[PDB]
Amino acid sequence: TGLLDGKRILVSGIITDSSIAFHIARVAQEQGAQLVLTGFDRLRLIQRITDRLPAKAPLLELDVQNEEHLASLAGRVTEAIGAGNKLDGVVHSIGFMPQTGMGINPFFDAPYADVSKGIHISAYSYASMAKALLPIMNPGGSIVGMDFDPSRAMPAYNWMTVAKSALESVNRFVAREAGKYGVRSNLVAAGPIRTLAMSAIVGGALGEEAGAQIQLLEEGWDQRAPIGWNMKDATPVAKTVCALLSDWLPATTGDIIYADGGAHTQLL
Amino acid sequence: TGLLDGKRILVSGIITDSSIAFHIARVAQEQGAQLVLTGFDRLRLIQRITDRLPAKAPLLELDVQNEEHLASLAGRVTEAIGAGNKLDGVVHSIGFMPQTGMGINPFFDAPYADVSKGIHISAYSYASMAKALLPIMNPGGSIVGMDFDPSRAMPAYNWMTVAKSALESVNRFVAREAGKYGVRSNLVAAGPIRTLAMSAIVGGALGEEAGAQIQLLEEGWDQRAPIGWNMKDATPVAKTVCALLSDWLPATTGDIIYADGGAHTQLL
Amino acid sequence: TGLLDGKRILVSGIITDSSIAFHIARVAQEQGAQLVLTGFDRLRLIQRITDRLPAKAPLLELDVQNEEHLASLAGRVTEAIGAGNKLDGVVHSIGFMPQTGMGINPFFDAPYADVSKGIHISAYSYASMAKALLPIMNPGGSIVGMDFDPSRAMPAYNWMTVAKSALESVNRFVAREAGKYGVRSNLVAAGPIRTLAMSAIVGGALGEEAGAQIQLLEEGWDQRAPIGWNMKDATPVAKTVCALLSDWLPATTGDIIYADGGAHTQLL
Amino acid sequence: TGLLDGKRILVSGIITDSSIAFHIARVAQEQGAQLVLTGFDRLRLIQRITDRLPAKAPLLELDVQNEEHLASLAGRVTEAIGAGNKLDGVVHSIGFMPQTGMGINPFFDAPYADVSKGIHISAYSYASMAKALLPIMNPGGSIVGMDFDPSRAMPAYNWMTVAKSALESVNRFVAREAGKYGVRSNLVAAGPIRTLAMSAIVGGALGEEAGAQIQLLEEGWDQRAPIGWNMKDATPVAKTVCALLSDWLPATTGDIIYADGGAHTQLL
Ligand SMILES: NC(=O)c1ccc[n+]([C@@H]2O[C@H](COP(=O)([O-])OP(=O)(O)OC[C@H]3O[C@@H](n4cnc5c(N)ncnc54)[C@H](O)[C@@H]3O)[C@@H](O)[C@H]2O)c1
Ligand SMILES: NC(=O)c1ccc[n+]([C@@H]2O[C@H](COP(=O)([O-])OP(=O)(O)OC[C@H]3O[C@@H](n4cnc5c(N)ncnc54)[C@H](O)[C@@H]3O)[C@@H](O)[C@H]2O)c1
Ligand SMILES: NC(=O)c1ccc[n+]([C@@H]2O[C@H](COP(=O)([O-])OP(=O)(O)OC[C@H]3O[C@@H](n4cnc5c(N)ncnc54)[C@H](O)[C@@H]3O)[C@@H](O)[C@H]2O)c1
Ligand SMILES: NC(=O)c1ccc[n+]([C@@H]2O[C@H](COP(=O)([O-])OP(=O)(O)OC[C@H]3O[C@@H](n4cnc5c(N)ncnc54)[C@H](O)[C@@H]3O)[C@@H](O)[C@H]2O)c1
Ligand SMILES: Cc1csc([C@](C)(O)c2nnc(Nc3ccn(Cc4c(F)cccc4F)n3)s2)n1
Ligand SMILES: Cc1csc([C@](C)(O)c2nnc(Nc3ccn(Cc4c(F)cccc4F)n3)s2)n1
Ligand SMILES: Cc1csc([C@](C)(O)c2nnc(Nc3ccn(Cc4c(F)cccc4F)n3)s2)n1
Ligand SMILES: Cc1csc([C@](C)(O)c2nnc(Nc3ccn(Cc4c(F)cccc4F)n3)s2)n1
Ligand code: NA
Ligand code: NA
Repeated sequence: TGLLDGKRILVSGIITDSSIAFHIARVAQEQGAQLVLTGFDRLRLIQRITDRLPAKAPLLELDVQNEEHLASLAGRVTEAIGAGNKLDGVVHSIGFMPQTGMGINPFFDAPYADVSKGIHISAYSYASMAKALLPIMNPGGSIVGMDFDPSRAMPAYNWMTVAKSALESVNRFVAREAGKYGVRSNLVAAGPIRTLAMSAIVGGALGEEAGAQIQLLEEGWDQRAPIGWNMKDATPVAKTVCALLSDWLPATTGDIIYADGGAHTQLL
Repeated sequence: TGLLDGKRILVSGIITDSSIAFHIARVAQEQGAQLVLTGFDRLRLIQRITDRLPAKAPLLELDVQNEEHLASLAGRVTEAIGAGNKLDGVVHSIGFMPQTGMGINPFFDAPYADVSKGIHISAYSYASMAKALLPIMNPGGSIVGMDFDPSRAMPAYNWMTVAKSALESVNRFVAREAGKYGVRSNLVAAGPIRTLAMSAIVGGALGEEAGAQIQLLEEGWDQRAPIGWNMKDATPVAKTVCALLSDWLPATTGDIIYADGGAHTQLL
Repeated sequence: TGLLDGKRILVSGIITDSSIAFHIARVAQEQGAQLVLTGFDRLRLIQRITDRLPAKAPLLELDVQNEEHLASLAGRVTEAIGAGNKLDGVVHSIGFMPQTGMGINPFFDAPYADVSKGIHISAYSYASMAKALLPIMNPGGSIVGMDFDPSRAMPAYNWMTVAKSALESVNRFVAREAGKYGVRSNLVAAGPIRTLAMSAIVGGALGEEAGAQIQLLEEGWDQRAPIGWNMKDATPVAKTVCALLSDWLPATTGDIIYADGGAHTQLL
Repeated sequence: TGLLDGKRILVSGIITDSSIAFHIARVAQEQGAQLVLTGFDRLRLIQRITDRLPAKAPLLELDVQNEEHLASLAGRVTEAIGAGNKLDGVVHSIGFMPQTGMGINPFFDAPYADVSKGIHISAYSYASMAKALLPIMNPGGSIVGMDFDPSRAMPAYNWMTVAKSALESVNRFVAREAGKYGVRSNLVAAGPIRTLAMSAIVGGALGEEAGAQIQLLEEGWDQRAPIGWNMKDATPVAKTVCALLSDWLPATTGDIIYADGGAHTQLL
């Protein structure tokens, strides 16, 4: 029997097979979950990518900044899962911060229009997806979002760290609302993962200094982590999301679970 | 001798004599500081209010959402303090969250345009003011912002709590930039204060439930505070800001000082 | 298939069928784990209680304050599980604070001899058990301890809260040592549970005031928990421990998982 | 006028002129405080050291593990300050952890007798001095203890980090008790300071590895600190204690003020 047997789970955030959501989606399918997938912009590309998952799943378009996509979401999910059925899980694996607010651009040089777009996609949309999906979720259900520990400041992350701090606060309010439906809301704070944006910065796309800074963060993370940290392996992160989606953490809500090799609990 | 003798300090946030900034400005002046004041919108009203302070101080217009006011700020401050002079301190006592994002309106019913405006004024502007003023600040200088503990969710505060969570993260990045100038950046987390907006909610402006919830927050705050908490007295908060503006906390930066009667350290 | 199929798990802390450890042991067994149980003092009583579990399990004597019991632990466990076999998990569900240090006695009136005994059993023993068992634990293994959120002070808990603060720090160092063996170390922060000591205080054993204070803590806990909190149900806590014992949280170490209905994330 | 003008302050923890308490005592005297000093064991040595302070002050013997020294403390202080007078400040700058629980000895190899002595001196004694001195403290008074951030584990510190975690919890309970007297209780979390024990470990007294670990911690601290960190300068730490002893932080209790150059707010 699978960890997610009989559970209907919506998974957002798939762009490539390197996406954390792809690995969440693959592990949930191996664990017997029935998926509904959401994608943004490059729908032709994600269709080809989602065809690489172990099982077939409906693919729905969802731009979190689009009010019409959100207003129709619940109805579109119902048509995909069939009338009389509700979701048991929701995975928010969405984030974006323009290069003006994250990378090499000075912290003070990020224009608010760009910071605002980043906070809309990365923090406010966790509340927006919860508003749209809670009326179609079963009691005992679970909403999971992806977090990057923003308790301490660090180089390059800049406005993304601010957006993550806003997301942590949003998660605590979403828990109050979701609790009325018997639904839990939690964040998984993952260690750094070699996704396309991460591979670009380490590889030198943002220059020598930025690459050296992220390489130092990765090296230090693995050193600090009592059990080590492998940036090239999204599996432990995907497994943690599936633990939260299961019925095995039923008294955890408005919380953060750290899937970071324990690096945040160690100074040196 | 005064705690702030010979120091040039910019104080933003004065609207009425109930404003936390008014009490900070009054305590700073009693302590021998030379002030520069900034005000938004009702300049005629704030001129009459600033005439009630113990000493005369220049009043400059500053709308934090206005890029032209920001771009000219340093130049306008220099003309008020005199050429060759720099500020030893900056007080950010600015906050705003539309009623759609704070109050009786459900957490999910706040439109992003309103949330975005609130975060711009309440969080991003701490960075925007630091960007404008750091080139005109002396080493040993101090930037102080006002916060309301957002570590745990609570009724009615809603998107303001999300804005305060974003501000705490902003302060940690401001500290990195300000450190290059030998300047400290900190937040003062005050307990609830009976300012105009607070007096309105307790008084019943937002209805029976909202008034009851805020009364319960206040009552509980005073109960958990080992030294109690007087919501009608802004002096202990003003004194704490002045301590951070002084040379008496010289190794504290990117941090939060709680002027809350110790309420946050107690469960019951 | 069970969540804990094929895993050998040591479970300490059983005294009655109300013990949190009893519910952890019962859930682990339903999930296909092979248990080794440890008990203190009343072995005849605990044998009768352990006979009430779904499956038979060896019972070993372990007084954590007894260096001879500690020195022989690994050898005695090996004889119970069979030569060539190792443990996949350890559950530390042990705690004690004399009434001078927890209850109605003023915080200042607890003698150090009593405080010291409480910290030995409640905090130091987590490290002492990890020292004794790590040489007989498999890579991928898990050590779990029971905690009660000590981040904020509260009435009556007194020196137990100080012991829990020490335990949280111990867990972070245990993680460093356990990481060398590929073993994770975590704490489960449970909400209040109606165990024998808890039922006594609520029931009036320590007088009118102490009973009223604990009733107020319980009532408030259920109020702040977005998903509520049932003090008479240890199952959600037992399930959370089993999640940490499983392979489903493999990148979490030196950490705390809150099985508290989300109460700690909410102010009111 | 001085920051501590007219204030009677008890300062414990002077052993050499490198002691953090020596610098607290020197700064408080420059700020016009009237001191009462306490010393342990080497009274002849501390007399010669205390003679190097800017002003004369009574020296009282105080071993925190000695019940008779604590029972007579208040009476002995009254005789030194004169009948009819009370203290306005108390500085706890005491700490000890045997080499078995801090340094090169493995974390698991510290015997409880040694850990217990370390917790008695470093954590329990903060409560013991508060019990003895609160009946002779004025309203508006302040108790300050020295802390080393124990939120994250680190090499060598070992059981001292555990004792500091216990101290942080003790401080929160002492605040509840002190609040009944109108007295605040806070901790100052200092960055690393080149005291005799610190100079010995960096210098190589505990071997090559331990020296390299502490040198790395110091180097990293200064790097992480937005305003830098000078381990050879206790003045910023002494100034922070004097800020807490003053009337300038009157609504802060059961709290921690970080005098660490802001290093704890930055990851890298
Ligand atoms: N090191 C890391 O990669 C790292 C670390 C911790 C947490 N996280 C978080 O995990 C999540 C997934 O990130 P990832 O690394 O897999 O990156 P990714 O690029 O693979 O996924 C991010 C996704 O956000 C989607 N998205 C962006 N704007 C959108 C919009 N307007 N509407 C809908 N979807 C939109 C993109 O299409 C993409 O699928 C993010 O929230 C990220 O911040 C990442
Ligand atoms: N209980 C409380 O009142 C409480 C508690 C903790 C922290 N705080 C924080 O303290 C600060 C001051 O609040 P207050 O209670 O004195 O309220 P206030 O209304 O007296 O002051 C808030 C100020 O923000 C200014 N402001 C708003 N929009 C602006 C803009 N675009 N440009 C520049 N200034 C603008 C207003 O003119 C006003 O002077 C805020 O950051 C608030 O969040 C308040
Ligand atoms: N509300 C609560 O009950 C609550 C809340 C959160 C966490 N916890 C923690 O959970 C754990 C289990 O508590 P419980 O509520 O099940 O109580 P319990 O009394 O049922 O179990 C505590 C156990 O500690 C054992 N113990 C005491 N001294 C010992 C010694 N010297 N050697 C070995 N074992 C010894 C006792 O025999 C008993 O089995 C403790 O660590 C407790 O602090 C309890
Ligand atoms: N890097 C550091 O040095 C560092 C960093 C942060 C915090 N602190 C803390 O600051 C405080 C002062 O430390 P320090 O560095 O000045 O060291 P220190 O050696 O100069 O002072 C420690 C003092 O504790 C006293 N003491 C020990 N046992 C005692 C007993 N039984 N009774 C009474 N007094 C006793 C000693 O006599 C000594 O005066 C300690 O609590 C320490 O942990 C130190
Ligand atoms: C927390 C995190 C790490 S990578 C990630 C997402 C969802 O892939 C991103 N969303 N928006 C991003 N924008 C930018 C702009 C520049 N980058 C590269 C970059 C990184 F990928 C990581 C750190 C710094 C950095 F500059 N990434 S990266 N989120
Ligand atoms: C942290 C805080 C408390 S009062 C405050 C400011 C600066 O006065 C505000 N800035 N924007 C505000 N917007 C609104 C909307 C509704 N209110 C009233 C209100 C309160 F004043 C306090 C709590 C809840 C609440 F609804 N306040 S109030 N900020
Ligand atoms: C954290 C916690 C809650 S109940 C618990 C244990 C393992 O049952 C205890 N271990 N030692 C205990 N000692 C005492 C002394 C007095 N009590 C009763 C009591 C409680 F059970 C709970 C809160 C306060 C209180 F006074 N409990 S209770 N530990
Ligand atoms: C927090 C801190 C740093 S130095 C300090 C005190 C009060 O001077 C100490 N109290 N007891 C101490 N015992 C030991 C045993 C060995 N040392 C040297 C040493 C250090 F001084 C610092 C880190 C590790 C280390 F091994 N120190 S050091 N407390
Ligand atoms: Na109170
Ligand atoms: Na509730």
